[PDB]
Amino acid sequence: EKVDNPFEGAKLYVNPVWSAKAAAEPGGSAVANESTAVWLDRIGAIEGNDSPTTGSMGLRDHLEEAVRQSGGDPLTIQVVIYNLPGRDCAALASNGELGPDELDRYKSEYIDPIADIMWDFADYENLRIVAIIEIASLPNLVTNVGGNGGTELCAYMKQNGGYVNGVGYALRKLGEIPNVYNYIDAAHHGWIGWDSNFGPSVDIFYEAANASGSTVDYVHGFISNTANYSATVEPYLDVNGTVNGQLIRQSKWVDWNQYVDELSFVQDLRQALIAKGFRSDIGMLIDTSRNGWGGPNRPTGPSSSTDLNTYVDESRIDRRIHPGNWCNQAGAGLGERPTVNPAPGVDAYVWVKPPGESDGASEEIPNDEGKGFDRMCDPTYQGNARNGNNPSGALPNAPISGHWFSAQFRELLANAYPPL
Ligand SMILES: OC[C@H]1O[C@@H](O[C@H]2[C@H](O)[C@@H](O)[C@H](O[C@H]3[C@H](O)[C@@H](O)[C@H](O[C@H]4[C@H](O)[C@@H](O)[C@H](O[C@H]5[C@H](O)[C@@H](O)[C@H](O[C@H]6[C@H](O)[C@@H](O)[C@H](O)O[C@@H]6CO)O[C@@H]5CO)O[C@@H]4CO)O[C@@H]3CO)O[C@@H]2CO)[C@H](O)[C@@H](O)[C@@H]1O
Ligand SMILES: [Ca+2]
Repeated sequence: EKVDNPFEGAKLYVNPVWSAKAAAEPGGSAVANESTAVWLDRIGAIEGNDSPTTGSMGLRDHLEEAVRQSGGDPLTIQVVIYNLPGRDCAALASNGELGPDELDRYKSEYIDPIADIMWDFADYENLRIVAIIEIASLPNLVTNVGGNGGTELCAYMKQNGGYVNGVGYALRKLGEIPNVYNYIDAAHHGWIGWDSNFGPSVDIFYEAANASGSTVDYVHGFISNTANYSATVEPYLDVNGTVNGQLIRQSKWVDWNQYVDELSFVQDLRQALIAKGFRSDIGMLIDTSRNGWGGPNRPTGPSSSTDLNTYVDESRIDRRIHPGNWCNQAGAGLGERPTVNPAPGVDAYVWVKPPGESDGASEEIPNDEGKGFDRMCDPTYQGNARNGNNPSGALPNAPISGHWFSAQFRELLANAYPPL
């Protein structure tokens, strides 16, 4: 009874909190009326906590504003569920208020009140709530547990079932509400694109979808690239292709990844997920908030080099030093504006990470959000195995994750692709 694609035929929510921040920047009015997702990054964000990250609007305030904006016609608001126990286990920049052992509190003081509020809007037949479930959670249990280079926190979250059971609980509690559409976060191609990571991620998604009373029928689809920068399409780069009889996959940038962009990744992922037992009508989302890679530095065509790495590096639109460089990435631009069904199997391009909100602080900044100083957000950091022992690529003088970052907003605006 829920619509196939909740973005289809719908007006899109404009978050007034974000809109005001965008409009206050030089040239920011050009994007101030775009739809961005609303993040519930703390228990306090549910009622409203006047924080730097969520401002003066609680969940009810947003849903009332969504109803108002709808005019009685179909409208879609995106709400990010982002407060797992031991959240962001492979990093420090967005660790949170709930520790690894606090699944019970996640259920009773976070998910339950969110569900209670959303239930109150069930009588608005034209309001559609897209619930984006727990960014950078499940994929960590594949890539940052055991072996070398992972974390003890991620190992513990796998061991104690906190991520798997928390996600399942969110899926059931929110998915049983008639106008709620759940999308599971599915990392990005530069995270789980590799053979070693892809299949096990599909397995962990299926596990979570069946945990805490959930089934795959609570899962409307999946979202990739949330708060990341991976290209939607690399127009001048073929992952299967060859340069001078040599595989593109052998390049330092691709480094044996099965994919070089988000679109091919999600399309294949969709097929794998259906094969595993997810609904055949699932649709994918790609967060295009910061992946346009436009401006003067954007390649205008394929390189003419017959050297592999020169061809790859001159031809790629994603200009990062390494695909593992995730924080406040220098030179990034706004991507495609939110768009319904842009490609086969894709429900929408969306702006989930709100442009201008930081990925993390570039230094130690005292806070009560549970957030630490991650050196991947330090411009001077020389990296680690994982990122290929490379400079971080992070913008300097960055505030705490989710806080307003004027410099980043202005560069994103400048480097928008397609052009504004
Ligand atoms: O403003 C709204 C709210 O924002 C919140 O903050 C956000 C924040 O913006 C966001 O940045 C963040 O999420 C990031 C995580 O913190 C971070 O840990 C994660 O890092 C990933 C990385 O993206 C990925 O590329 C990397 O992939 C690795 C992979 O793990 C590894 O297996 C693979 O290994 C291969 C080798 O590279 C290769 O040599 C060999 O041959 O094969 C190997 C495979 O077998 O390598 C790749 C590449 O290095 O993994 C790391 C994880 O370790 O990235 C996330 C973004 O994608 O946190 C929040 C949500 O995103 C605020 O907190 C809130 O207040 C605001 O409201
Ligand atoms: Ca669908």
